[PDB]
Amino acid sequence: LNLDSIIGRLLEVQGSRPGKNVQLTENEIRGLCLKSREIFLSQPILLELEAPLKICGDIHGQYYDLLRLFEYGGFPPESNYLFLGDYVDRGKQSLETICLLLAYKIKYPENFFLLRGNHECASINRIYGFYDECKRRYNIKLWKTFTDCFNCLPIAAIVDEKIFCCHGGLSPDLQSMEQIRRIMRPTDVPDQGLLCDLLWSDPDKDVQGWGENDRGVSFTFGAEVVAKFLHKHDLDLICRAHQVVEDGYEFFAKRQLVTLFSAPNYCGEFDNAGAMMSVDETLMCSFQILKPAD
Amino acid sequence: LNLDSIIGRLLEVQGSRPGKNVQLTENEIRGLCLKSREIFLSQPILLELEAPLKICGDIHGQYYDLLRLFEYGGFPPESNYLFLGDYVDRGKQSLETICLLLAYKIKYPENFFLLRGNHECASINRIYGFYDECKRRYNIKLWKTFTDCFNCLPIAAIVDEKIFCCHGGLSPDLQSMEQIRRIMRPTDVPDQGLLCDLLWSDPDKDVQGWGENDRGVSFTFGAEVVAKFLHKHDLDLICRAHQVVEDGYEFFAKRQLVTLFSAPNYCGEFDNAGAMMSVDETLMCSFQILKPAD
Amino acid sequence: KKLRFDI
Ligand SMILES: [Cl-]
Ligand SMILES: [Cl-]
Ligand SMILES: [Mn+2]
Ligand SMILES: [Mn+2]
Ligand SMILES: [Mn+2]
Ligand SMILES: [Mn+2]
Repeated sequence: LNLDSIIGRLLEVQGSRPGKNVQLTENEIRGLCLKSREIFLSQPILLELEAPLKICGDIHGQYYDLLRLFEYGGFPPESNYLFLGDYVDRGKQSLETICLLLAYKIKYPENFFLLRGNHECASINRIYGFYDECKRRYNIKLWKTFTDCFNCLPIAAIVDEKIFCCHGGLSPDLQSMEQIRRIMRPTDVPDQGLLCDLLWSDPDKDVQGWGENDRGVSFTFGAEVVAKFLHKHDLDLICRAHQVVEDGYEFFAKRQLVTLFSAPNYCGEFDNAGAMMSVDETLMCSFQILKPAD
Repeated sequence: LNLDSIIGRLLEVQGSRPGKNVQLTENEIRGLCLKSREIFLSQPILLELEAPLKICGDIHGQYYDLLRLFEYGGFPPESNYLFLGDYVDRGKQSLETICLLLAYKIKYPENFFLLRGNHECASINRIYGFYDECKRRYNIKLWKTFTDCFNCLPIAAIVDEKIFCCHGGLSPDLQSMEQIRRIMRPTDVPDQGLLCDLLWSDPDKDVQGWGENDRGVSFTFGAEVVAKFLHKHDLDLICRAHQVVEDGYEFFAKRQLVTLFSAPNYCGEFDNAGAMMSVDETLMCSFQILKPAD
Repeated sequence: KKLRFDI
């Protein structure tokens, strides 16, 4: 596997008109999938990282914004990274995006980490334009290979025993931090239960306790649930993505939780900015912002 | 449960401008769901019908075309009916459609039959506009109730021991006609396996044996598979829907299989006609056609 | 009394 060559051809289009494709060989991509899939398994399903590190939310195929995102916070291993899932779908270039990410996960397995968003699942991959991208540029079989790699992704990360991170949010079933570690991989993302909620759930100001989720899957939780949880596990922050926010970062439960969204103009239907959370060794968090375009 | 009243308010909009809603009470609809769900279970998962009867394919929420469909072949119990699934989603009025159908299933449990299309599943209901319809006109809970009713639908029907009917097609795993009867309800529609294939699979002229399905789920089968199957079970026809066809009916494997699609202008993106297969007691099949609109 | 098709 010629990792450096791959990364090279990928980074090459850096600032060269919006949406210039990078077409690796399907054999190179399988390499990325299988050799990273290895790494994901040998590593814990519930990661335990340490500052400093930059954190990112949904990228959703917007590859050139992922470039600006590194261009702004520093390409690896300059900066350590945690991504909160939702890498493919909706965007124009899911293939480049997920490849560059799976590549860095292999190059720097210890300074680069990837969690699993709800869109890292064949159930919605097929629908929201990732399976289509594969089918168009490569073939069905290859997409079937990604979903064998995604099925082995980490679900959550706990930075410095203080920040708890996952794509969606909390779950009525998440009481023991071990329930997460007991989750066996590889695995699909269910309709109900702990794993599902971890990737689907949402914060809601108006909700008290556990309410129905407008998504039609999982629940919504309120500011009480957040505090009662941060207190049961001695955590000071919850960092998650999953939801578009105007500024790129947005607070909930009075800064007891933050929402990160790294893709500016989620579909050209938002004019929202993208954010990324810088976390120095002292746990002093700052929000580098990738403005859209006016 | 005031069944007659319900049917009455439903049929009332018959020919009264395109897309005039009929808003039952959520309590009436639960009645339709629960009292039909009862019927579906007490009846076999693999039905055994007898001519005469009209057969229909996808309706996909196009309620006024479902009216014309009865207006043309006769409202029950004038004619016996078998529907091949895909009742909701995409169309404008899934609610009226599925209600009128669940109603007739209760009124004439023995002269009216409904199978399960791939869209009778919460996995895609949510996405392609049925869950949205419920959420808009009623509430999430109600949609959650439909998916408890769908989960108890019949999978296939064998008319007069000669015609074999299902929404999608055949499966590499369907060797014993008992494998279907062994299927326990209520049940979700899986990603792999027999049940899935029965609702997802497709015919393909260019395929020899079992090929990959462009849908990203299940397989495609060729004309050999059809013949070798009709011969292993002494059947003379396979009737299925699942796929749009220009004329409403379309032959495959040289009339050894037919595809029925009952929704004209599947999305206003086809200008295709809708078909329905009249089958008299002698097994003389004719195709009543519902032309679109020019 | 068996299977055939119209036009
Ligand atoms: Cl999403
Ligand atoms: Cl379909
Ligand atoms: Mn998401
Ligand atoms: Mn998202
Ligand atoms: Mn279908
Ligand atoms: Mn359909």
